[PDB]
Amino acid sequence: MFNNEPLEQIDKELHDILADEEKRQRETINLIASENLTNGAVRECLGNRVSNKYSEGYPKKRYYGGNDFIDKIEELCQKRALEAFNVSDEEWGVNVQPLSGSAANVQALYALVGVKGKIMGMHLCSGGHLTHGFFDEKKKVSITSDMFESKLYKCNSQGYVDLDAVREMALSFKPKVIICGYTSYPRDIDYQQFRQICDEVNAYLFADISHISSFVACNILNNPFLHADVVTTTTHKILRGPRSALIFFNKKRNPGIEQKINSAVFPSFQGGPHNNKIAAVACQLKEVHSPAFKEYTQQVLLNSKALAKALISKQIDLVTNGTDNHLIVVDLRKFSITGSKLQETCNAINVSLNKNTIPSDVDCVSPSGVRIGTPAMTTRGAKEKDMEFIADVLARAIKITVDLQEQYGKKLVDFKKGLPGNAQLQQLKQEVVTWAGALPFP
Amino acid sequence: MFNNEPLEQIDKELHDILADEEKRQRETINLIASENLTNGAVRECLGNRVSNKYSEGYPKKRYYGGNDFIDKIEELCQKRALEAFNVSDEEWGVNVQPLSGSAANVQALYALVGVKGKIMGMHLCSGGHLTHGFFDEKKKVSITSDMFESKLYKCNSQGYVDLDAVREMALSFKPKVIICGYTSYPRDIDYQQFRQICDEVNAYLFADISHISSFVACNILNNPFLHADVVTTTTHKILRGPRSALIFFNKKRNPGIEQKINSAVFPSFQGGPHNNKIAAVACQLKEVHSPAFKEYTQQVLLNSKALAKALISKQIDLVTNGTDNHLIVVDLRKFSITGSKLQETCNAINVSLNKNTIPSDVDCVSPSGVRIGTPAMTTRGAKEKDMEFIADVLARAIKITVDLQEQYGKKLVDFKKGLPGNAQLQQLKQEVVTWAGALPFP
Ligand SMILES: Cc1ncc(COP(=O)(O)O)c(CN[C@@H](CO)C(=O)O)c1O
Ligand SMILES: Cc1ncc(COP(=O)(O)O)c(CN[C@@H](CO)C(=O)O)c1O
Ligand SMILES: [Cl-]
Repeated sequence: MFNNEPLEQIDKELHDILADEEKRQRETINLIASENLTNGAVRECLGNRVSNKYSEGYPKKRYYGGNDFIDKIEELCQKRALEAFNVSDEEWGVNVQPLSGSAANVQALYALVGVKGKIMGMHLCSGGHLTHGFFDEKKKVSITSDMFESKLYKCNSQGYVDLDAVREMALSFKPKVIICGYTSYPRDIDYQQFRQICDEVNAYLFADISHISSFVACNILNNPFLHADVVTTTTHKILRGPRSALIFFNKKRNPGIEQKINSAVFPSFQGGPHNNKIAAVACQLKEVHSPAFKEYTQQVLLNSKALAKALISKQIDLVTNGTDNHLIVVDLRKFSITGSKLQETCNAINVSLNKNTIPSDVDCVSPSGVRIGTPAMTTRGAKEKDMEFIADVLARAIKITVDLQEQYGKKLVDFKKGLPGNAQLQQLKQEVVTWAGALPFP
Repeated sequence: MFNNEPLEQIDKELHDILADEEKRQRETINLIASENLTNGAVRECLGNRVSNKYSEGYPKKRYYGGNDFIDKIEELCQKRALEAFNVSDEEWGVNVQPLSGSAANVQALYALVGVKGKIMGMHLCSGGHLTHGFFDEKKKVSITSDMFESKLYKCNSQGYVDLDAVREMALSFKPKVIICGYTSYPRDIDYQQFRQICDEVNAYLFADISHISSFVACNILNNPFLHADVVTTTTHKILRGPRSALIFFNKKRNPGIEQKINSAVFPSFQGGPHNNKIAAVACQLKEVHSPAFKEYTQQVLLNSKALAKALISKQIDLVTNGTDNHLIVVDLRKFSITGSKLQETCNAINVSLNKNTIPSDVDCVSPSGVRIGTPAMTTRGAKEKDMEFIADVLARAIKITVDLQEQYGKKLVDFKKGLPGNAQLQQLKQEVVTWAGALPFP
């Protein structure tokens, strides 16, 4: 007593928009550092009937029965996860049930410190995430600033983690957890140095490696598992999995942490796990362990280095003057334009990027930079030689943005009016669409 | 630069378990009240590339661009949701971004009352949900008892909502929100009477209709939208959508509640939405509005009443002695066996049900009932005539549980040891599999 007909027939309206979205994705240079493209195998898992199943609890400890095949899945996932992050099932556990990055951070932080607990994270404007305790003046923007009491460290005017001010704030504030690993940070992290600070104050060490997860797994960047009490990561970014998150906890360093994490997740915050997510994560983590994926992650870095260099060769300033990873932040002051405008300009030419604040930006109102990343384009088969074109396209957009601001003024509402019809952008869009459209596409 | 080969080829290990799980679902009488089976179109949407997209924010108000086809999807979903629940976009708004029911309740409750705020909900043992403020003595089990201050009302010894005790409690406690709509409640709800109580104390009316959502959409049961400030529902249960949740808010009664709900969701709790969930909800909501779905929901009710009647004709007791909805709770005292045991016995015969407490149960240790529901079986084509067989299978299972408790004792560990190899269970399992395996299966 149901409808069997394909999505096409059952709902042609939705299939219209979905087919369109697919086409935009195919015909875009996607530089959103936090984006990637899933293969059909990860998407078969997301569309699998395994999500019919209520499975509150953990393997071998379910509230409901009929959960044998689900137990095997969740365990296959936890194993594949510990293997991928080169870490022993005797020193480290994983929780695979967090529905997304933000959920996973809220949960882990609660487990460690509880309500009213004291947390420290990098400010959003300096490259930290919302769930690292972000707040405005009096307005507690993130639950992590309201549920916990939080203080935000900044980067120095060069764009690097101000480790000294982290100390000067740590002793001042006496936190129970300090978070590192970031939303927009183009360099590697000194986990060791964060460990030093954390000991001095009896604090937990939280590493959110969501953006750099692959580097950590493939031993290309610093290992946080050597110093961290908890590591969290999303699975949809450089990891190239589904939209989901993982919580890692060092038991061999921390008393009953397995308990605190696993019950923060359920039943403190979540109910039924989404088993299709768990299935999809499992499938990707297998790929993650293959050396073919290490080949991919390397290519992500080589592309990022080549893009940084080529942008610099066109006299474009980069925050920290380069990259250690997948992510670049362009400082635009030199051209007297906002990241706000440049985003709008790149939208018109099917180039996906987003505005990003720079150290000298006081407010978050009109950021002077943009964040770009290479994982999605690397997935589509772009190599170093291809980074010059992307760099050139970006430089053309920067210049156009300069011209269009000279005609229509500084206020963004006005600027946007200059975008449609512009002969140049229409020509630049087609170059993009033609090169982007014909790239490998999972 | 990716692996394109089907899940079958790329990962044979996972495909095995998934095919197994699928076979288990086909060969099971699934009586889990909160479970259903999604059609192929809902699963195509869950497996769609729309989840490659970061879409933090709301339609026309995103942080990143390239979000035009996402915006159309989220709006097509919000529309279809208001339509389905027979409510106008001028009095009521929706948020379609909560990842699951628990997140949705935590989010809605914070939006209304904030940290340290006061909430009333039905106790779990009485039929309430974890996110309705659940706690043990000193042990804040659910975040909803920790980040809020919560007090729990019970049901009377007949199994009904003790509206009088709710008053006795509302005046003593003075909460900012009272929750109704339940995990395990076999009767309709007096929303009007909850409204009256909330007025007397200046509290919000929160209705979680996750279990009965379809009934409310098809004007088959009482309408909470008439009296409630906030209505939450999951989409994976009787609604028969994906694993996701909806938050409804009465703006034409409540100030800037549109803002308060929408920002509790993002950026307080969540980050990027899971657009594939949004897409899948959109698709199911279309189906929900069809009169064919009203037919299905009616059948759910008829089947449920037929099952209750048949159980009673075989001298089996039911809490409240019947049902108004999809859900029955069997009282087992009469037989001196637990729900815990019957669950285990029903597992052995591919009959999915879960244990459930009755009004006279002191603790959660060893509940004296089971909860069953009809949505899943109705989806698989079962009609009123078919309920007799299901009732008969349950009666035979109750009897076997009685015989096995007599042979192996009362402690559950010992009892389970009696299950494997039992000639009767193997015979009864086969009867189940034969009839279950050949039922329509989306
Ligand atoms: C470092 C970090 N950690 C967590 C998250 C949350 O992921 P969700 O699945 O969206 O909850 C993010 C998200 N980052 C976005 C911006 O918010 C991005 O585009 O980088 C993150 O960066
Ligand atoms: C009434 C009600 N509200 C919320 C939830 C939470 O849904 P999740 O999607 O699991 O977060 C439930 C869940 N119900 C389970 C038992 O907890 C069920 O089998 O009934 C719910 O009932
Ligand atoms: Cl999903």
